[PDB]
Parts: sequence; structure tokens; C-alpha cells
Amino acid sequence: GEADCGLRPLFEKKSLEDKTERELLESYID
Amino acid sequence: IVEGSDAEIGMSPWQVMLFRKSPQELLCGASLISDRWVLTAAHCLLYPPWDKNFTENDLLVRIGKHSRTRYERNIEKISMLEKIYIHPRYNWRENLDRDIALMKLKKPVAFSDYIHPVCLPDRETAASLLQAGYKGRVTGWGNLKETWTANVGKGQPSVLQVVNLPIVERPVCKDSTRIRITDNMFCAGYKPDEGKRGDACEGDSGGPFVMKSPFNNRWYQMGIVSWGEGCDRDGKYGFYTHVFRLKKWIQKVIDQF
Amino acid sequence: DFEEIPEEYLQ
Ligand SMILES: C[C@@H]1CCN(C(=O)[C@H](CC(=O)NC[C@@H]2CCCN(C(=N)N)C2)NS(=O)(=O)c2ccc3ccccc3c2)[C@@H](C(=O)O)C1
Ligand SMILES: *[C@@H]1O[C@H](CO)[C@@H](O)[C@H](O)[C@H]1NC(C)=O
Ligand code: NA
Repeated sequence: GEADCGLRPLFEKKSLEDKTERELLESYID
Repeated sequence: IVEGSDAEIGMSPWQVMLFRKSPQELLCGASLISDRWVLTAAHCLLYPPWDKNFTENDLLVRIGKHSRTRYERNIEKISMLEKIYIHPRYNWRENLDRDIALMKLKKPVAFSDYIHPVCLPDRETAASLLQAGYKGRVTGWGNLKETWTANVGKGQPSVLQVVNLPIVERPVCKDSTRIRITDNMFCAGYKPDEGKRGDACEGDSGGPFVMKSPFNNRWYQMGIVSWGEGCDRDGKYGFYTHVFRLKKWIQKVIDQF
Repeated sequence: DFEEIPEEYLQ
């Protein structure tokens, strides 16, 4: 299928979130 | 990056550094989109008003990097270029319209924890995510201030920098500059009354403006750091190549070559 | 201020 992309081995793939990504997500719901 | 902070290790595994051979200097950012293709700004390679015209042999691409200056022996991969492609209708004369370029690596790179490609957006993603008030992310090793005191002040970061910026309404973009802006650009940054700051700056050019989709958890490259008037000025905004509007060109180049 | 990289890449 389609090559894997935009899923970071050290974050999404280990269910960890980076220090400021929540700021991006919250911007969607204002 | 002005008013950003230090990236965490592996936070931007698609960030690429464009590196000049002689003299050794940082030229620009870029992003990894597959194992053999790198996406950057056209003006990183070709700008005749300052006699800039770089060739496949003038440049190295460095991938997987965290530090600006170190040779990160275990982690980074250094690649040579097979071929550069610049948008045929790239307008360097008046407004940097279609500021986009592709580069094909001589050999494919192995992915790892520190090297991984970003997604390009489809139509539904572009329409959902590219709206005024939504925030994307810019990364790079460019300057920390527009100007600083020589041999005293900061200047360049020692590690990759990151900043989150909101997309700004098209009419506010238009009013802020005398340059003729096209539909192949958007602008991002905080407004003077919002009390937060941040911008890209010299050396960040060609780097990715990325957004995360909350429904599939993936990162998408929506923009390329293109141009601005100074760095982090009040009433001023950075401008970004509109990646989706130019996807058909990317598609042509990758398919034929 | 760049650390040097193998000279194969720079020759
Ligand atoms: C040809 C380069 C493009 C980017 N750039 C420029 O943007 C120059 C110098 C600069 O402040 N770089 C600083 C930053 C470099 C990328 C990010 N950007 C943001 N603030 N977001 C500005 N500006 S400009 O007002 O002189 C300008 C703006 C638009 C223009 C369109 C066509 C032709 C010339 C223009 C010149 C210069 C740079 O090398 O940094 C030169
Ligand atoms: C820049 O250099 C290339 C390769 O050396 C040459 O073929 C091309 O004509 C030049 N283009 C411009 C706009 O100077
Ligand atoms: Na600004």
C-alpha cells in the first residue's frame, strides 16, 4: 500500500506526545 | 527561528539541512518526502539578483540532524544530489511566486528513529486544515533574531528550533505588504494585539510548515518557508509556498523521473 | 564552527 509517513518513530509510534503539540490540536477547537 | 524553543530529539525526523561544500555553511532547510526525494524552496538554489545559482555538485544534504554544527556520526546521513528540479514558472523577478524545488538523492536513505518522511496533503486535508486561526509548526537552524551585536549576541542556535504559528486571513496578509501576493502563498504569524511572537528567519528558508491531523494522527507539510520582511516585525507576517496548490507539478516530476 | 565531516563528501 501507501508508504508510511508523518508518524514519528519516537512519538506517535510509542504513543508519546511532544512538549507543544497540544497547542496545535487546541487551535482546531476554538 | 525567532522566539521558538529547542526541539526534542526526533521531533522533526523529516527536517533536512542544505549544506554548501565550500565554503562550509548552512544554506537552507528542506524536508524528506520519500527515500529519494527532498522538497525545498526554489530561491535556496536559484536567485539571479544575487548571482546565486547552485548545482548538484555544490551541495550536500544532511538528514537526521539535531545539532547545527556537530557531525552526528551515529545518527545523521549525508547524501549527494543526482538532480535538481525547479518549477518552470518560478517568478524570482517580482514576488517569488511558485517558490518550490525538488531534489533527487543519488542513493536512497534508510529510515530510522531520526529519519522519517512527512505526508503531503490530499484535497480533503488541505481544505480542512488550511483555515485562518489554525496553527502549524515551523522548524530550522536559522537565525534567532533579525539583528544582533557582533561577537557578543546569540545569532545562531546550537540545536534545531521550533515555533507554532497561526495561519492568517488572506485580507490581512494582503494589507501587510506592498508585494503582489498570489494564490500560491499563504501567511502565518501572530497579530500585534495577540501578545505572542514568533517567526522564521535567515537560514530557515526552504524548511517545512507542518500540521497534525487529529483524525489519523499524521503530520502533513502544508507550506515551505519562502519569504518575509525582516524577522518577527510587528504588523508583518512570514509567507509560505502553498504546497497543495503545487502538488500537480510535484506529481509530474516524481512520476516522470 | 562546523565539526568536520569525512573528506570523501567534500573533495
Ligand atoms: C531571494 C531571497 C528570498 C527570501 N528573502 C527575504 O525574505 C528578504 C530578507 C529577509 O528578511 N529574510 C528573513 C527571513 C527569511 C525567510 C523567512 N522570512 C520570514 N520573516 N518569515 C524572512 N526580505 S525582502 O523583504 O527583502 C524581500 C521580500 C520578497 C521578495 C520577493 C522577490 C524578490 C525579493 C524579495 C525580497 C531573502 C533572503 O535571502 O533571506 C532573499
Ligand atoms: C545556472 O547554472 C546552470 C548550470 O551551470 C546553467 O545551465 C543555467 O543556465 C544557469 N541559469 C541561470 C538562470 O543563471
Ligand atoms: Na510578525
